[PDB]
Amino acid sequence: LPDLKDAEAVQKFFLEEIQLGEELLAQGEYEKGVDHLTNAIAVCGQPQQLLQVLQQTLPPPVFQMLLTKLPTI
Amino acid sequence: QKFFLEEIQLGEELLAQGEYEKGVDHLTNAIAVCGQPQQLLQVLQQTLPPPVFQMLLTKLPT
Amino acid sequence: MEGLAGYVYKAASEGKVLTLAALLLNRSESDIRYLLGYVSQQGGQRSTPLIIAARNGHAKVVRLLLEHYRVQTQQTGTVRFDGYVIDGATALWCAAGAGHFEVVKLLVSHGANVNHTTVTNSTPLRAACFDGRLDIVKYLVENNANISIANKYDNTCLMIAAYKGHTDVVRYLLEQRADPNAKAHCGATALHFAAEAGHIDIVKELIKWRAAIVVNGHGMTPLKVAAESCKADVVELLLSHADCDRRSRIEALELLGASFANDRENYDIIKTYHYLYLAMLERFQDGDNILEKEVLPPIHAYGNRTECRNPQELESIRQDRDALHMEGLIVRERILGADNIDVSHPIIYRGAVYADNMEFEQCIKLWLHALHLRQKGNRNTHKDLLRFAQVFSQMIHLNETVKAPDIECVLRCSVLEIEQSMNRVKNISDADVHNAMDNYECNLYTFLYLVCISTKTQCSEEDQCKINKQIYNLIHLDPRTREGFTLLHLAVNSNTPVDDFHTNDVCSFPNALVTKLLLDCGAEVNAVDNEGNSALHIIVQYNRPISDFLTLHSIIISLVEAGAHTDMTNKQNKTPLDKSTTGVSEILLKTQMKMSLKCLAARAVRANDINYQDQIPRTLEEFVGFH
Amino acid sequence: MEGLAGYVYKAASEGKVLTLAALLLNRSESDIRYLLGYVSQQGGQRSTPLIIAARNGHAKVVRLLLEHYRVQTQQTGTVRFDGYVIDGATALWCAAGAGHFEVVKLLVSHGANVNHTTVTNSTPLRAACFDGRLDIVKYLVENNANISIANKYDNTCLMIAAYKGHTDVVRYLLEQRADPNAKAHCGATALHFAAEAGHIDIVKELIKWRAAIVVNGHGMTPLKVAAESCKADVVELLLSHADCDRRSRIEALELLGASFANDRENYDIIKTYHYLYLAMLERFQDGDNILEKEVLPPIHAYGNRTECRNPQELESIRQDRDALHMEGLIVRERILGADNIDVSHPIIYRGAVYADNMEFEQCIKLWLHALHLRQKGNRNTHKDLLRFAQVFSQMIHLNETVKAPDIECVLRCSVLEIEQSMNRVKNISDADVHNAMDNYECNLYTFLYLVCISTKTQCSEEDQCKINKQIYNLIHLDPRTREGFTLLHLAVNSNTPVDDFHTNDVCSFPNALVTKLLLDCGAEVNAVDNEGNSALHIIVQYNRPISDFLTLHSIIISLVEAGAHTDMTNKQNKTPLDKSTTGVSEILLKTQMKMSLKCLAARAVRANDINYQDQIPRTLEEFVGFH
Repeated sequence: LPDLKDAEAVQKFFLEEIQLGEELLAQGEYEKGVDHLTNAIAVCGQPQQLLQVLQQTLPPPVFQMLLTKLPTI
Repeated sequence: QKFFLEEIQLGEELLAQGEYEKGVDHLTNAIAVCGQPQQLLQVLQQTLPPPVFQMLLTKLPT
Repeated sequence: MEGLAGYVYKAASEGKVLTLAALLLNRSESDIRYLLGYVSQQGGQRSTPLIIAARNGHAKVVRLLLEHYRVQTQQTGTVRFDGYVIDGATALWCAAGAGHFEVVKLLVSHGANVNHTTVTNSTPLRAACFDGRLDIVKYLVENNANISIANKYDNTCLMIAAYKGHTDVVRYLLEQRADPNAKAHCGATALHFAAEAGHIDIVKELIKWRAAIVVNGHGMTPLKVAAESCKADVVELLLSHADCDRRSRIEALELLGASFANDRENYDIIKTYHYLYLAMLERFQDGDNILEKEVLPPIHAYGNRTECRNPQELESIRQDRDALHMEGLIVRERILGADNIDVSHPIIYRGAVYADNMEFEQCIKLWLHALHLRQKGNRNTHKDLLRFAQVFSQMIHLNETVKAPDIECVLRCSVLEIEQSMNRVKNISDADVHNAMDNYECNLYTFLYLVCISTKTQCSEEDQCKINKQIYNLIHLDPRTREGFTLLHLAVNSNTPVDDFHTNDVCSFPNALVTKLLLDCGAEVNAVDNEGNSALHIIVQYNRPISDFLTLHSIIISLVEAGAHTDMTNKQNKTPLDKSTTGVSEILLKTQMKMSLKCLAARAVRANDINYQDQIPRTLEEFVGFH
Repeated sequence: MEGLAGYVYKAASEGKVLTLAALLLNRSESDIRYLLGYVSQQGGQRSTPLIIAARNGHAKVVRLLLEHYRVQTQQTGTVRFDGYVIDGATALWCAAGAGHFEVVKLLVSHGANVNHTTVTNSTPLRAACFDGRLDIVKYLVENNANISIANKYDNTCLMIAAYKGHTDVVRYLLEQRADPNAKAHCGATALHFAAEAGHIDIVKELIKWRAAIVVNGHGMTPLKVAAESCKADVVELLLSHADCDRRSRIEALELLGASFANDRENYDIIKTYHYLYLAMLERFQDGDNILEKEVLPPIHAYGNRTECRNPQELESIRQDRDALHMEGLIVRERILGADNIDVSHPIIYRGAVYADNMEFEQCIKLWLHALHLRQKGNRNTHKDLLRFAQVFSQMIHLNETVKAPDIECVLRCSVLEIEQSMNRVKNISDADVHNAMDNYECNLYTFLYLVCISTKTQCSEEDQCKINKQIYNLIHLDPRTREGFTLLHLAVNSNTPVDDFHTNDVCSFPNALVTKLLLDCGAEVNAVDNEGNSALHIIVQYNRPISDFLTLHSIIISLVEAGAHTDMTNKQNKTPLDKSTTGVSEILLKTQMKMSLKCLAARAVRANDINYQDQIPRTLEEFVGFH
């Protein structure tokens, strides 16, 4: 957890976490992938467009379990 | 002919589609075509429940 | 109007009953009941519409038809069931076959016979036990029925309940005073068939109602049948009966270890060594008065090893998995006997396993022994003979020589199997007359493939005479196909089927080598089929003459040199010179067609409408009969 | 931002759509256009992110590029399926080449161009036909795909599909009312390409749909090409369609037998004899009015065997293998003609067999005839010339003489083909200029190998004089290498490559006799290369001096006795003595140096810069530039 780094982890650690999440959901162990997705969403700080974009790059059951695993209100 | 047959077939089909009242009214035109009311009414009672048939029974003489 | 009955069933299969009401609205009651007596030949069944609608289970059709016009439910039809067709069937029997409590409970209330026998004499309780619905069986016993209903093989409803796992059906049947020891035609018993499937709850349910083990048609115990297949859990449960001696528990558990060694469902080598070790441990724990297994020669097909004499022997070969497969088969063959049905099947499976590993030498040895054991039992060996043709074709396609003594052995089997099939054809009236004909055709195709394999492979002087001797024996028997083709006709016709496996790659028809080998072996070249086409007739018509002209030229050269008459017309008076697909066949036949004044004289006899009848000797009558 | 663009391209190419979206957080649209224009020579080839998104096969990536974002599908690309690096390759063309049904479906559905044109003006439909997907072609054609557009060679999509075995694609594309009479400027009539790999079903499909047999520009019927390609079944089908024309089928069978006679793929010599027997029998079938093969001269390469006029001759040569090969070659010459490419290739192969059985006397004549045909047709003969160098090297190695007329004729043809290669080099601007230059290099190497062969024989007087005449003609041509070397430079070099075959036995450059004949034949001895070195400067850069002491003596004394200024002083300010790199070479040069006054004066005034522009004679200016 970078815990609000200024600029480095906002771009680097976010990319690392999002790509680990991508290969985790690709291999079938998508719960850790969703955890990495949430971490990268928090780290980047502008998840607005991704809120739609990452919404349309996954099967609907992944969307359902993600919205259950997204208590970011 | 088949138009009398179609209202019978689609009338009970619409019951399976959920339109029970519309299925009754769709099949009602077939009953008016038939000229044997005494034989036909008793047959309709066994196909579908008589409480549903009683609603269909009112549509023929009215 | 049987077409109306079929459309009634089609509207019954979708459950539309007001459509059937409208059709019956304007029709005589007696006339429409005759119309709904039976459907036409639709879907392999001319059955009653009410029977087949109840078989489809659409109960609303059954209610509306029966309540309006109370037709007899015993109006049977030619009902299909379990792939096959069983006529003489009633409506509630087919309903109990699919399983529909509301159909039968109203049809019995309407009125029927609870014990209407089919052509197999299958009562509705038999179909209810076959499906396993306890509520249906509850309703049949509510109106009472018979439990000793004989099938085509005198089968008990417990046996069918032993095929599946309907323990509630089993316990309710025996609760109604049903004897589980009701022997079938083949010595079958409910203990045997429960051991066949493997429901340990069923077997303990049988002994709870005091079931006793008994031999079968093969003479084996239900414990052996459990060991005949691979269902371990049933064995210890029956060993828990403690009625049988320790000598029986040795061979039974050894066969359990033997069966697990070579089977498709289970290949557990790890438990295989355990069961053999446990059998060995109990064998050698006696000390004084120690018993041991008998001696059996090491059949060369079964490797060259004996079973066991010391505990250290199988303790040492526990890692040798291929040896344990051999050790599994040897003890299985020794104890089960050479006459068992399932003594042969794992050997074919083990041979099949070696086929995938390209160990063809061991595959041939095991399959041949499995072929010989099946042959002694007088079984239908058309399938494994095709396997030999399949595995031989793979050897030729992969450029590996075939040991021609093995070709001689499989041909000697193939020759002898034809003799058995010929006797079966002339003995079977209508039981499997079509199946025997299909067996006869496929075996004749199988013999040709093996002949083609022999031509492709290398053969020495002793090998070639042995192979030709077998062909000599078969061609003297004169096999005759369903359409009447001889062996020579079959090897020439390009329409002769070739198996979809690797036999397509090697043996293709027509084949010059097969045609040449058949003729000089001593085949008759003047053979005429049932249609009238000669051996020359089939070759002259040929789809791809330029494509494989070497085969076409060699066959034509070989056929005419054998002595076929080039004017030997068929039943349609068409010459071998005629019926030519391409002018190539005309040229090849003509360039070898030696002209005789006798055959031109014969041609003038039929062309001039000369009264050959009752004016010429019979020997020349047949000569005219050729033309 | 090359790093960010590389990251985006890697994400698109590897299908990393999630990291692509990660790279798509609130980026500037100008940088998005920069990503769009990131052609950036990845893989040494033209490609945009959308092009590689169609290439790899990730539908989600394509969806993120243009379903939600902005990117154009029309970019300069690269396909390289068969070396076809074609500019202007769009996303649709590559996607149809890769057979991605989902990607192509999305690309068409959103509204991209479906009839895109490239440098080779090939639609995505033709690439789909090259891959052979029924669904892609279906979806393209129903979405307004024009089938009339063909390659730069006017290669119709039907022709490309029929070249492969895509029978479904072919049958659908003709079901889209495409005509098979689309004659390319190459000469193909959409069925020759079907009769290349024996696609029998495609040929049948074209025959069914009005094939309309058309002779190509080479003068060969489709049936003739089918016979030449050694595929019998397509010969059958083409023979069984439209016009039989008995002469045509007779010459077709002759051609088929001839092609089977001398082809490496099919060498069924008995099938050759049988097809030729069919042709002869058809020639002598009708009796009267039989058409006769025309008389051809007995070409000495095939021997004096004047064809096969009568079937008695064919029966006589039935078992004569070499006579059958010669008859096959003669039939190839008569039927296939002596102008097209397809007559050349079999001939060498037959000589190749004579090259392996050490029967060189027929091999040399047969191969020389093949070379003469190739040179008459102005084809590419460098491979055959290298073959002749190899076979002469093997002949000399195995203590066998080489006839002077053969080496003289191959030298003549080598000189003529070197003239043609120089013309191609100086005429072909950019399409195949590098290939022509490499051909020039290989031809120069081969000519020097042949000169070495000519020196290393027991040559005659007048034919060796003819050899010298031809070599003098080639020297008067003044050939130059890519490295600017002359033939003298290569002859004295050790870095001149030697062919990996038996040429290493005799091609041991630098050779004394090769250089001897080269300079005594008359040549520019001071031909300084573009790198600045001379022949003496080449020989002083020689790292194996002692092993060839006599030859090195010979070449130095020859160069000194004929020109070859021993004080060349190349443009790198290095006198040839200072580049000796060996005591032997510098000692020999010093003993072979001569007292030259206005050459040591030239050395004095070279480093000490004295003006020479028109102060000395301009011929002396050329001497100074030589220094």
